[PDB]
Amino acid sequence: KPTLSDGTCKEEFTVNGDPVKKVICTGPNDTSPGSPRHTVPQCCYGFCIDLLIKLARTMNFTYEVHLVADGKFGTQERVNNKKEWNGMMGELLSGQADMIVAPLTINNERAQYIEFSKPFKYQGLTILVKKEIPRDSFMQPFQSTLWLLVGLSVHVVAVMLYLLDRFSPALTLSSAMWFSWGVLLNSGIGEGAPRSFSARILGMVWAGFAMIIVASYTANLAAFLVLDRPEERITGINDPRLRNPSDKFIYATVKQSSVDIYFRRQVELSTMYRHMEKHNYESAAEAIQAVRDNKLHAFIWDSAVLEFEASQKCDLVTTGELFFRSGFGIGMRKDSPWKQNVSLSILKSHENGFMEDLDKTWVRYQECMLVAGGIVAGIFLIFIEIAYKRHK
Amino acid sequence: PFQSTLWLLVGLSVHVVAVMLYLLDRFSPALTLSSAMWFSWGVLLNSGIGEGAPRSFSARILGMVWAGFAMIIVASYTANLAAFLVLDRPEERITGINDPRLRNPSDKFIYATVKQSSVDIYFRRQVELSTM
Amino acid sequence: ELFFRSGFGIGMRKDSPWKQNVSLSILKSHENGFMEDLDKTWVRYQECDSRSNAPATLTFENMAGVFMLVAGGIVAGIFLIFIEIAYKRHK
Amino acid sequence: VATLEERPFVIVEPADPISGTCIRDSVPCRSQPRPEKRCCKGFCIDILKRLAHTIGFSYDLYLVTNGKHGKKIDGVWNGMIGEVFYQRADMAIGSLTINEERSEIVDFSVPFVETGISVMVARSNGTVSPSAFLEPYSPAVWVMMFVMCLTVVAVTVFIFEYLTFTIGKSIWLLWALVFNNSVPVENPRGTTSKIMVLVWAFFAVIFLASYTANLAAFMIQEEYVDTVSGLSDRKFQRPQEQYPPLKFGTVPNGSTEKNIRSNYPDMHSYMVRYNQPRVEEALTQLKAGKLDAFIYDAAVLNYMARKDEGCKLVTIGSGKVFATTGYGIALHKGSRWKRPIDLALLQFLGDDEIEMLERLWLSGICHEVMSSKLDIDNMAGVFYMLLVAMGLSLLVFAWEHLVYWR
Amino acid sequence: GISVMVSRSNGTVSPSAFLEPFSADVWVMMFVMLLIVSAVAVFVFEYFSPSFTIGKAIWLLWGLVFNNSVPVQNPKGTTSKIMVSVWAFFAVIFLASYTANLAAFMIQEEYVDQVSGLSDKKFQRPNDFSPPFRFGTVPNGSTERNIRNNYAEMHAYMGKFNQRGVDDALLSLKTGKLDAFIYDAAVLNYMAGRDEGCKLVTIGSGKVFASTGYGIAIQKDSGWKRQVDLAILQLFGDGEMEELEALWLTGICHNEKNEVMSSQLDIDNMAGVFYMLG
Ligand SMILES: *[C@@H]1O[C@H](CO)[C@@H](O[C@@H]2O[C@H](CO)[C@@H](O)[C@H](O)[C@H]2NC(C)=O)[C@H](O)[C@H]1NC(C)=O
Ligand SMILES: CN[C@]1(c2ccccc2Cl)CCCCC1=O
Ligand SMILES: *[C@@H]1O[C@H](CO)[C@@H](O)[C@H](O)[C@H]1NC(C)=O
Ligand SMILES: *[C@@H]1O[C@H](CO)[C@@H](O)[C@H](O)[C@H]1NC(C)=O
Ligand SMILES: *[C@@H]1O[C@H](CO)[C@@H](O)[C@H](O)[C@H]1NC(C)=O
Ligand SMILES: *[C@@H]1O[C@H](CO)[C@@H](O)[C@H](O)[C@H]1NC(C)=O
Ligand SMILES: N[C@@H](CCC(=O)O)C(=O)O
Ligand SMILES: N[C@@H](CCC(=O)O)C(=O)O
Repeated sequence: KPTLSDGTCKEEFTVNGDPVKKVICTGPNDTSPGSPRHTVPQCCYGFCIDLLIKLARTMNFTYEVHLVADGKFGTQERVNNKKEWNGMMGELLSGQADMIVAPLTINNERAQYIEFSKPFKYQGLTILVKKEIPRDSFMQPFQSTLWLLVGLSVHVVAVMLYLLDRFSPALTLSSAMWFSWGVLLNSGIGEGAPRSFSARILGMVWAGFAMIIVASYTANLAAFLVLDRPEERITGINDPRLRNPSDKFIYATVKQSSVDIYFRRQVELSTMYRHMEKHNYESAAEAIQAVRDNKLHAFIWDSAVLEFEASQKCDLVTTGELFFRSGFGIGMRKDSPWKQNVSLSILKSHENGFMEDLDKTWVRYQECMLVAGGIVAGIFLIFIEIAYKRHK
Repeated sequence: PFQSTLWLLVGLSVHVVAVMLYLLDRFSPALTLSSAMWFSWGVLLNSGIGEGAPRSFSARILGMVWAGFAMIIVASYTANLAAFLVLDRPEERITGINDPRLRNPSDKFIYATVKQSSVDIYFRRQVELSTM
Repeated sequence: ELFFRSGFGIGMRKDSPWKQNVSLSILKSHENGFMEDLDKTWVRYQECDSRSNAPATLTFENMAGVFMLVAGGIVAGIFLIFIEIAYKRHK
Repeated sequence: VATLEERPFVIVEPADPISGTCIRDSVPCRSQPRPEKRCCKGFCIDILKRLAHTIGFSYDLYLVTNGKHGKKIDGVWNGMIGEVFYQRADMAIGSLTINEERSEIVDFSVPFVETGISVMVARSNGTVSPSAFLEPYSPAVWVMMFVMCLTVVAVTVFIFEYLTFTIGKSIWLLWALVFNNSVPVENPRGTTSKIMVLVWAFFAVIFLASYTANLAAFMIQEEYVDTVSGLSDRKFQRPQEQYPPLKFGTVPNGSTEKNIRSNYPDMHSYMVRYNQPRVEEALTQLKAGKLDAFIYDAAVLNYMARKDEGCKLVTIGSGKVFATTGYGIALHKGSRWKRPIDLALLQFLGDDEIEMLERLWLSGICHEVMSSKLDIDNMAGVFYMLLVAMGLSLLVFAWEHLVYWR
Repeated sequence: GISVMVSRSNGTVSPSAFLEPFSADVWVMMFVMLLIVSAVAVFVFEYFSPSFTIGKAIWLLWGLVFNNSVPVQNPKGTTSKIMVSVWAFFAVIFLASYTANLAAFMIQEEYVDQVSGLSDKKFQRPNDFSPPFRFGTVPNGSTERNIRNNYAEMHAYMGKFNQRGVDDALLSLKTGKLDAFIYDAAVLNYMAGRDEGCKLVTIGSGKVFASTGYGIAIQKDSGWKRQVDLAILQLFGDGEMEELEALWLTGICHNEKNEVMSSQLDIDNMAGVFYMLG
């Protein structure tokens, strides 16, 4: 976050006291997107920064923190004719720094030039995709053709009553309409008990017609709902879609970092690696912002960063299965005398349970009609019929 | 469905919920015990035999909400019998050769084939599966 | 699931004079469907299958106890009449 | 090297009686006379086999006897650590857990499998959520329908005035239609008035039909429940609480006890009396009912919760792990072997071979709800609604003895 | 071999699905139990305290089993009121289970299917009874040669539906121009398992008719023929062949359990009930 007007760090608090610790932090501002600029003081704080202050207590430090120059993590590359390191690792081997406290994934290429101590946490690699929204549900279980056919059935069967009431060897026509309408709707309106066997023998099963039709109704919603389950979800690596892209499914990662190293050293993982070279994003938030805009179907990136995002936006859901278990770590040169004491003092944090407290503070605890109008849709019926009833 | 305790809890409930209607209307500015016995037993079982409705501005509110109580009991009863008629028989069926029971033998399972047949050739030639 | 797929064949001694003049009749019989007729008259016929997983055709085997409660209520009716009959004169 | 015996990682079996040697896909484990040359295999050993090949050296196995793992007794060690510490052997592979107390006197490689302290408990015989006022469409339809009935009843009364049929009597009819029927009512005789009731019914049937079907959904899927949140839960922290106290009994002599004895001293006062000599004999106690909790490693329990007892034995938190720490290979703190094998282990994670070994040995069967033949009395969702309904009835009842009296 | 793929035909057609819950045994005997208990009430209510007879004994008793909303005339006297009340308890259960089972039967439905095989009368008779039924195949190939030799009657009619290639035929399926495709099986199964929407299926759940196989053609009487075949047989042994198809020939649209994805019931499904009143 940028500084205040006079340069002092802004002040906040947690849910209960415990002031958030902050430290002055220098580095580039506009990320140099072709328009380089000088460094201006800023404020740096959070989970990793909360680790230095604990580390500075038992080791007698006077530390100053400056952000990276370019932005990338680090990767070997050949320049116009040797091999060198860009990103952070260029700065650690060039003597501009002595210790790296940031999310670094330890790997084979990096271990040959710097050591790593012992991990903060453990994680893997997952995929991030958008969600799918379900459907109101009023006229769900029937089709358009059904209503107009069952609806015409009541009147065509009601009239059969009257014909059987004027040839008896005590029902009027108006009451017959009510009795036919009532049984299906399950409502005690008036009295429509008929006489004579023939007129009654229809009334034996006519009520039973209400049973089956209504019975199937509840059957549908039980069937339709629990069995909706749209056929979806990407099941991690080795999915047929990933091995054979159809160019309608674009998936890319962050430039440099580690995933590029992973999908390059494996020879079989060459078809996808060719395709993603044209879509790599040079950030860790633009790609996330891109996925929410449906401009990028999939996204491969680190688990701890991705899982927190899913629990904060309530709009993106992870998937798949973890397939590269590698911890983070703290880096320093092959000759520093802090190798032994730094790595030992991380272990006495897991044993003492300290690293659980930082988890609670910084990661975990940030979890994120038509039928009704149908009752009101019939009000105009009385208004049109208000005068008609008066006339008759 | 349900459970023996619930029915007896319900069976005790109807009598105790019916009586307080009489105590409510009788000492208040036309009902009888049999009606109270009948009215409560009527709604839960959904029968028209119950005749005498309460006549006051305080008995209805207790009675009306009790008409709500009849919705949950029956509706739950239907909604639970569906559970016993969609849930399939639990069993861990043998899935191919990749199952860990095949790869890691146990004294519970016994494996049989036909002697000197093709399966014997197929098995006793691959070292990795040369385990069982 | 099937995990090693092959096929039964007709085996002969190597380099017999019928090596190539038999595997035409096996191979031609597939086109006529003659291999199909032998299949449906010696392999597949009436059976009891999985019938998917679980049907529902309720009957006495499970739905009979409720029919006893109304039967049980039949008897209690006779008892109730006599007590009802006598209690009228007690007033 | 030096190893021990563990069920899924490094397993010891007797030699072939006929040949007198070890079958293929095994390595000869001596069992320090030094008699009875045994055979050993497993997931851990296959790691040793590859590392010997890639780097190149000659090795012979050696099973420890003096104790199991480290426990500082008056400034001297035992077990695997008790042997690497005394130059008797260089490497010590197997089931070894990195900790602060051990990285002082020996070094460790980069861990290759995650572990930690985790809890294991027997599954219930069947459970389901109470879900008071089982959610039809969340607590929003409850608010809106209440106004709608009052809104339409005035509309009914509006046509009543055009025609005693008071509001209190007439509203009652408008409501008893929703909750099925069999509540005697008084329908009005207004011909054009009775029509709106017919449309009102169509709201009732659809609403009631929709509700009963949807409620089957929340009790057809289910997701079980959880019990005892974690280590810091009060059910553990104060064992001398009321009711039959729970039983923990972690196996002694290891990190799974040395951790607790430095952070929860009041825990260790009470857990002591319920010890178990070994691992397997603890599980039968758990299934029989002698104990009700277990504190051990994560890889061992999760594997042991997925082999045969995965039918009804699970781990709290759906696999939650506390104070995470990995396994690893010991060294001599100066053995200069650290640099090559450290690269080798990270090399294996580079490609995907560790997973291939992981899914060959540490595989599973089980992991999903039961029939729930209970409908237990613990519902209380509407019974509480019943009792709270009684109270509101009596509150307005006092108006009978007040308005008339005043 | 030779297979046939057709559209999903939307939801399955399951007529007479209403009667599936319960069985004919209880229905044929439940009804007579009402008549007996109706007579019992006449004996039960004969004494004490208005002419409730067998004429209305059924009508009141028949009303409840079919839910409610049947205007009736109640009996009288505390002697008989108990019987009709305990009869109601029999009405709730019969209703409660029947609904709680029909849906439980409908979820585990099975897909209807349309035609069986090339021997079906629909294929044999192109338009004799049903409206013009549409099918065709790509010529120049092998399946056309088999059709000509053994089914000469249907080879004349199906000449006016020739496609040009596998892709162009598939689009004509969705648009409804064509609704039956007869092509080589090893291509259809791969194609029908890797399509968006999973709306295409092979009849018979993997049905083939004239089983042949692929292969490597070699010049007549070549010296290599003895070694190539032995090499292929070895690939079966080590399982290389049995995992390559997991790399090129897999899909996502699982053809298991015959997933229906709702039925969206129509007029046709409830045909009998519209007949029962008829
Ligand atoms: C855990 O370590 C203790 C430390 O000695 C062991 O305790 C002894 O056990 C042996 C018998 O196994 C006996 O000497 C005594 O009963 C114990 N005390 C002493 C002072 O020796 C204990 O055996 C170890 N636990 C296991 C399971 O091996
Ligand atoms: C007709 N009875 C219904 C019902 C279902 C469940 C419980 C009681 C009842 Cl009354 C009401 C809603 C439509 C479906 C149905 O079966
Ligand atoms: C280092 O830290 C110790 C205690 O943490 C303190 O006494 C000492 O003054 C610090 N500085 C030096 C130079 O030792
Ligand atoms: C590392 O910590 C130990 C702890 O006693 C201390 O003696 C040693 O001097 C520390 N090393 C450095 C380089 O400060
Ligand atoms: C091979 O088959 C042909 C069939 O046309 C037959 O004429 C011939 O005699 C056969 N030869 C042998 C050696 O069987
Ligand atoms: C198929 O064969 C016919 C003649 O047999 C030929 O004219 C035609 O070009 C071939 N290809 C197609 C696609 O019809
Ligand atoms: N063997 C390790 C892990 C197993 C356990 O903690 O019991 C130890 O003794 O600490
Ligand atoms: N599989 C066939 C396709 C042509 C046909 O179906 O006849 C071939 O390769 O020739």
